[PDB]
Amino acid sequence: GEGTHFLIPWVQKPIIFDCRSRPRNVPVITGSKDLQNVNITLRILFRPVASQLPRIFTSIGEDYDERVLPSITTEILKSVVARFDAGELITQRELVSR
Amino acid sequence: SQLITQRAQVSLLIRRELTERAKDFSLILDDVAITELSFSREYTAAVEAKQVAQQEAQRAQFLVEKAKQEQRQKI
Repeated sequence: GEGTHFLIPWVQKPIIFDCRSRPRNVPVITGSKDLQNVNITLRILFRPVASQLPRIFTSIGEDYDERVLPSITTEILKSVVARFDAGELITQRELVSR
Repeated sequence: SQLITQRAQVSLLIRRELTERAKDFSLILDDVAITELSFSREYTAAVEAKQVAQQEAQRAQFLVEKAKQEQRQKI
């Protein structure tokens, strides 16, 4: 956790992570159910799960961003938008965001 | 796809087949791969023209109403 701790050179300095809500913008140009060129931008605050940080720093690495989330957020936006047409993206926007 | 934008199916399909082919070379591949769909100029133009044309049809209906009002004004 946050605070003044200690370490043993035999085990070495622990891995530090940006454990606070950090914004990321995902601008996406995509299609729709009526095949229209939708410009849509998604904005998300990210934290890593603290209890999962050990595991993260094996599979993802010390950088929990740029390796996983670009694919997740970009693909999810396109899969959601493709389930609505150009008009529904606004008139049904509530459901779209859900 | 072109016209068949069934991205749920393309993602499951490429996910399975890429996974099998990755294991062919002792790789682990299990992802959410960003499927892009950029198309040709003529495809894009036809597809946009569809919506442009129907918006123009609605506009023509409004112009007919406008013309009726002008007819009454003139009379």
